[PDB]
Formats: sequence, structure tokens, C-alpha cells
Amino acid sequence: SIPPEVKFNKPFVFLMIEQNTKSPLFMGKVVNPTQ
Amino acid sequence: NKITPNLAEFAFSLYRQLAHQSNSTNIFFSPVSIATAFAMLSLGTKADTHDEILEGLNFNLTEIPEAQIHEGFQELLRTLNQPDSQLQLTTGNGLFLSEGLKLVDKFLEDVKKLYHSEAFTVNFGDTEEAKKQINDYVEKGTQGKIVDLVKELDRDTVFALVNYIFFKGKWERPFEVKDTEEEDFHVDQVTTVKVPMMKRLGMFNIQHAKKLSSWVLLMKYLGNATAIFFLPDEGKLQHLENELTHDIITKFLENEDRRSASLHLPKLSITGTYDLKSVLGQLGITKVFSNGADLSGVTEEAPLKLSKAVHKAVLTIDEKGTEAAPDDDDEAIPR
Repeated sequence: SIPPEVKFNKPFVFLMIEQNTKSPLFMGKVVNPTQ
Repeated sequence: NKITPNLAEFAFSLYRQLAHQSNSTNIFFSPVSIATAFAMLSLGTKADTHDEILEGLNFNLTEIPEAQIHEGFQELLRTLNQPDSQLQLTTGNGLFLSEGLKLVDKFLEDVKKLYHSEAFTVNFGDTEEAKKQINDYVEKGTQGKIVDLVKELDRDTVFALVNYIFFKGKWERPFEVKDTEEEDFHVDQVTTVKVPMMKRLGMFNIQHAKKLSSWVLLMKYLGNATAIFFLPDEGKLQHLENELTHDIITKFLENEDRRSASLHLPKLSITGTYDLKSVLGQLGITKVFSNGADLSGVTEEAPLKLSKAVHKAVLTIDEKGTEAAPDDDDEAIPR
């Protein structure tokens, strides 16, 4: 098997979850990645 | 923690309102910080003013008793401030009160006990001094990430409630800086920018999910956190945004399986600043901002209303990990 490539080079969503509580500490969408 | 599924649906509800508010811009916010600030504020409200707030945070009040909501937040906050040794995570709350204001003693007791709120007295009459005390507190809590938060502050403000989190996590396996290379990032069909693209060949919890028409990648931090990234197939972003639910996230988090993959992820720094009034109004939180607000649990001296609810959040992603910090600034005036 050839490992898949997954490239975040277009808008994407994400969430950051705290493990003990499973709470959603943060959510967002990157459309234009500022530096 | 039993308030979790409520917080997760509140995250998706608020997200959808922010995406409908501006559908072609970066979004970044903290569902937990906003829910903490408004649940704390509900302790000073009564009747429908109160019930609208907790229902807007996706609590069913004829199902979960109010004491258990607040005790759920109390425990959440305690967990947040006791991470694994490998993760930096803190949260805090400051309640800046007009000097001389006669408060309902039970409010001050309840915010200290349940929300760990640090009460301060300030003279809103001296606008530069009051702004500095609030902004210094937020800058300290957010470890320098949110600076000079408050620029303009009404001399008649009765209280400013300020809630923050600080997060700094390390990837379980970091990227190597030598492998980062500038690549094209396709903002839209006619717009390409350059970004430093990190990369690594690793064992990832990675799958392409039919229900979301998206790749779904879990990135573990050392210690008690995970980031989940969703890359929608072409044309499927709005679909992905609409279809996320708490049950879907849970199923992804519970799966242990890993597979070999080449990941390319951009280094970035983004910020969101939001007036929460209209978006929370779409979620049903309306009366607390109005000429009918009942904040008589805060003070019985004169009626109040919440004039301002602003949220600011910053995110940095790089080869070492992620740093992030929100702050909520919710201000009340006499009505």
C-alpha cells in the first residue's frame, strides 16, 4: 500500500477537544492562512 | 462531565451562525469560554432572561436542574486548570465591578464558588485606569496573546465580566522544521497564497468519511487534548459544516486505528474578533441585551442590561504544536 497524501492546502475546519471532558475548547475554519 | 454534550452542540450552533454571518473569512472561537461567561452571567438573571441564556447554550432546563449545570461548569473549570503535566491549559474569570455598587450577596458568593471568579472593584469613571486594569488582567491570563483588549469603555458601565483560556499543546510527534516548504494554498478558485507547509510521514488516525464528504484527521497533543481537522472534498465545505454533530465527533474520537499517511499542514496564525449579540440572538439569547433584561440577581439597586458581548480568539499552529487563547468581554450598563 502507498501511503495516502492529505494536504491542507484549501479551506478546512477544525476542533480542539479536551480529553478528560471531551469539551470543545476551540472551533474554527481556516480560509486564508495568515502568518 | 455531564454538560459536555450540551457544550458540543452549542459549538456547532454558534459555528453555523458565525459561518452564515460571514461565509468567506477565517473563523476561530472558544465554545467553552463563551459558555462559561454566559452560564456565569445567568446566576444574576431571573425568569425568561435567565432561561433564554441557558437554553441558548443548549441546556434543556426541564431535564437538567440548574444546580447541576453550574456544578458541571465548576468541575469543568477545575479540570481545565489541572491538565496532564505535558499540556499547558488554564482558565480564569475576572468580574470588574463598579466601585460602590450594592450587589446581591448571593451573586458574589455563587460566581466565586461555581465559576472561580476573581472580583475587582474599579472606577469606570476613570476610563483609562479601568481599561488598563481589565486589559492587564486579560493580557496576563492569556500569557501575552490578547493585548489591549478593551479600547473604548462606557463611563456608566456597572460591571465587565472577562473570561479567558490559555492553551499551549505540543504535537505527540512534532514536524521537523527542516521539512517545512513554501507551497500554494488555494483560498478560492481564483485566489492562491503562499504558506509554509509543514509535512510528515506518520501513523495517523486518518480516514475519508462518507457522511461528511471529507478527510478526517486526529492530531493528538501530548497530554489531555486532541485536534480534529476536516478537509472537505471539492464543493463539499458547506455540506461538511452542516453535517457535524456531537455523535459524529464522538465516533471519530473513540476510534483507535491508525494508518501510514503523508500529512501536509500549514503553519499559521489567525485571529477572530466577534460581536456576539446578533449571533447569540439567533440562538435565542435576546432579553438579557434588551430594555426588558432582568439582571436583578446582580443588583436590586436599578435595572441593568448587557450592553456588549465581544469574543476575541487567537490561534497559532507550527511545527511544535498549537497555541490558542480566547477572551470574552461581557459588559453591563444601567437601563
